[PDB]
Amino acid sequence: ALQTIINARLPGEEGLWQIHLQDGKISAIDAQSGVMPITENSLDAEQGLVIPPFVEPHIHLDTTQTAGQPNWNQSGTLFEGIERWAERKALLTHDDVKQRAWQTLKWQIANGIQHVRTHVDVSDATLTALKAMLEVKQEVAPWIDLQIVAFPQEGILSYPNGEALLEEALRLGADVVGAIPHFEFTREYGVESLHKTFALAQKYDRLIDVHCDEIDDEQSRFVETVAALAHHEGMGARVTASHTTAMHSYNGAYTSRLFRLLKMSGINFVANPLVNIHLQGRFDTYPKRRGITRVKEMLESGINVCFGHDDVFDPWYPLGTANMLQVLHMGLHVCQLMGYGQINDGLNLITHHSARTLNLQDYGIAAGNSANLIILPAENGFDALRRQVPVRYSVRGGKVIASTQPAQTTVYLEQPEAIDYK
Amino acid sequence: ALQTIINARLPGEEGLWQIHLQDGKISAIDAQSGVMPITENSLDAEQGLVIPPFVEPHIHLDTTQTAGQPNWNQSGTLFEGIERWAERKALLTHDDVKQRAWQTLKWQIANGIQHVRTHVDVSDATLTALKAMLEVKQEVAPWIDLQIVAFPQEGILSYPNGEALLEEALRLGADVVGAIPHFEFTREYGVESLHKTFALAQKYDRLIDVHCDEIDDEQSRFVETVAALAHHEGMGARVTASHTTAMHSYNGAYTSRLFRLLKMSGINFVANPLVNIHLQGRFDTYPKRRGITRVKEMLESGINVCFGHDDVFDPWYPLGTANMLQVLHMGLHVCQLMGYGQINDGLNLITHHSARTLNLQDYGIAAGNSANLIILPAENGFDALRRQVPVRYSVRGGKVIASTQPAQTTVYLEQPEAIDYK
Ligand SMILES: C[C@H](O)COCC(COC[C@@H](C)O)(COC[C@@H](C)O)COC[C@@H](C)O
Ligand SMILES: C[C@H](O)COCC(COC[C@@H](C)O)(COC[C@@H](C)O)COC[C@@H](C)O
Ligand SMILES: N[P@]1(=O)C=CNC(=O)N1
Ligand SMILES: N[P@]1(=O)C=CNC(=O)N1
Ligand SMILES: [Zn+2]
Ligand SMILES: [Zn+2]
Ligand SMILES: [Zn+2]
Ligand SMILES: [Zn+2]
Repeated sequence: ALQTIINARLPGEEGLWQIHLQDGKISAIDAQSGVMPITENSLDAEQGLVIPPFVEPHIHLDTTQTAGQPNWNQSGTLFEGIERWAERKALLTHDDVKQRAWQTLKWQIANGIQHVRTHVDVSDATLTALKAMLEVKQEVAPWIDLQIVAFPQEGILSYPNGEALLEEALRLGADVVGAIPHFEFTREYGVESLHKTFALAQKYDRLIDVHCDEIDDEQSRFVETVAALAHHEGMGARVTASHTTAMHSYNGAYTSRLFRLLKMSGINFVANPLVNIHLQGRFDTYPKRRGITRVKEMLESGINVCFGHDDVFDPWYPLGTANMLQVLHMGLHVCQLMGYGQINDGLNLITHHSARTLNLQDYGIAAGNSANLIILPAENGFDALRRQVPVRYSVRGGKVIASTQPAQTTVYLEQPEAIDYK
Repeated sequence: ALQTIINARLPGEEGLWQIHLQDGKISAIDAQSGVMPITENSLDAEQGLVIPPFVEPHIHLDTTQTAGQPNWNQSGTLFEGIERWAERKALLTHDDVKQRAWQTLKWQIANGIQHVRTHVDVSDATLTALKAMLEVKQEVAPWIDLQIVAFPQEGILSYPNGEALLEEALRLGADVVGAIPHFEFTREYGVESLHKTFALAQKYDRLIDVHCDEIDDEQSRFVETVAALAHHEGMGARVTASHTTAMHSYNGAYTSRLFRLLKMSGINFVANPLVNIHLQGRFDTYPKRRGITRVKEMLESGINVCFGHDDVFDPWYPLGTANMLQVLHMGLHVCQLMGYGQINDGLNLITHHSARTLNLQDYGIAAGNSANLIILPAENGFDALRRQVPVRYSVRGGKVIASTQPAQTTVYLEQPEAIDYK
């Protein structure tokens, strides 16, 4: 029964802090006069940084851990990835999906992630993975709040009974409506698919998260429809456009015009740096574009943007340990957000901005909130990112649900010396 | 009571000419045998060039003289200009609009302009500026024939009650229906907005003048809809596409295909060189595009194109004295219309071509026409343009309404010498 977290640093605050817990909530946050001694019912943050939990705003738990089954994505493209997945989707079972999803979820718990939005492919007359994931959501609830997106991987209009399958997924309980307009057979299907998506979200009162313009095509502008529909319906906060990698290739004048709408609409954006750097630029020879959306410009304009991992060992990404600091590291480099302050503030892109994207209400280190928080063995955001630190403790509802004993490195010179990389 | 203009040159004609006036009209035009002596009731053109009055086919009298109020357009872009104007539009009053409009109108009278088309922003639930401008039109009528365009600056579909406000502006008496399809939230709104514009123009029997593709976006092709709708309705002469700066960036094959429609449709084009050179190319680094529409090619194809000033000391242009020869000078340079004949014929782009754009019937130096004409202290169009001459006399209905006594320059060398720059 934890009553207190002691010796904690807080981003943008001086000195150490004590965090009081009561009935699974944060009751008070008080400055310390100095380093406090450990007491019973206290958790020692050891002068580490305390932040709300990491968020994964974009992952595919139904595809996770399937890379190479039955074939590998040779070209490393989005489009071959979808073909490889279709082969694997034909082999899906209820137990297979739950086993793989739980494998990745456990890594996420270990990595201080307590909020996860997973897309699940509902281009499947059996809805096997969707129904299994609805179960996983209930099973993992003590540790992770899981959102499920009904994601029509093969299109709403371009796949047999796609719209009916999408609606059935919502009826069954999916939290978010997805779409994939750039993968529809025609631009017209793409636009119409978004109208159907927004109509479904309003009918069932659900969130929207579109795989939007994930393609190096300067003519792929489905994002303007997503934002306009959100604005018309006054539902900006409930709407996310994921990827928008085509925006990397837009001319500047169109982008400037578009940004007015993006700001007015209030929609959210997700960039997925690990996967984007791998899948984008694949049709260039040299020079090769980076292919990540306009993260720097969005931040400058006060548009909410955040980072997801997207894929863990699957047809679209052969790596991953589901680590958000690793995602952030890649994102800061590729987006050239490399000023000291930008790097230090980077934690926001995998915490607060992502919580906003998921429309979370109970999130942040503040009195009255659930005691959901993590402790990093680092002095600040810059230090955590630079040293790629693990999560020392993850606390949920005032209980410890994960812990890492950090590695210990020693060099043997004229005498043994501990190395902290500081 | 002027009965005659004597000692006049006419474009493309030899020697001097006498212009007879009767009841505010031109009664006859007769060749002179030589220089005639001044007589009572005669106006001496002093061997200057006589042409019909200058026309301003595109200006914003509601925004004129507001640059820097309350803030400056820092980026020098169309899009920031609109944001700055929105701030100023919130401060508009009836007297403010009339005072500023009249300030610029007086400069125009002084500059030999007797026909003016002003756009007025009707994205305003109060229609303050539109109603004030309807009054100004009546007040200035003895000196300038003013056309008012109901211009939905913030979009027809993308602004609250935009369509109803646009229709109310026409009901109140606006001469021309405007639109701004490239500023609408989506391409679909852009296209639909033009359908609504043409429907309104047919319902009220009005002209159309669209701010069309004023953006460095090669995908901005609203001009083809404007031309197709005009062609379908058989109303080409009544339709104008302003700016079309995106055409500067089109590929050549599409442009060739498009030009067939532009010619068949018979619509008019306005280019605005002073403003276009300033606002366009702002999203390029280097090299930087010029950004003016395809004026040279239009002229080669017999498509009617003309030049406007667009803005005078406002959020989109920090300069101006409302001078059409200055506009022409910029246009000839940027469009590279720099052959001797092209420069000499340049006056057409600010007289006859513009009169056609405004659909004027009573215009030109010909017997039976109103005695509306101006006198330039120049030998021909080339001379007028090269020396940037003022207007010596402006005559309207056979009465002098403006006059300039030209500057006199002297250099003091071994003796005083007059300098005429010839
Ligand atoms: C390591 C990992 O991949 C497997 O863990 C087993 C697990 C068992 O689910 C129990 C459920 C809540 O009723 C989840 O992890 C353990 C619990 C305590 O969190 C999921 O196994 C999936 C099979 C049964 O298809
Ligand atoms: C210099 C300029 O900016 C102001 O001129 C005053 C002017 C007075 O209007 C009289 C009207 C026809 O009833 C127009 O110019 C004079 C006339 C003779 O042409 C316009 O003033 C606007 C105010 C009253 O909000
Ligand atoms: N890269 P990603 O987000 C993963 C799976 N399917 C997609 O279409 N895109
Ligand atoms: N440059 P301009 O013609 C002037 C005002 N408003 C516009 O949208 N364009
Ligand atoms: Zn089951
Ligand atoms: Zn995805
Ligand atoms: Zn009034
Ligand atoms: Zn204009």
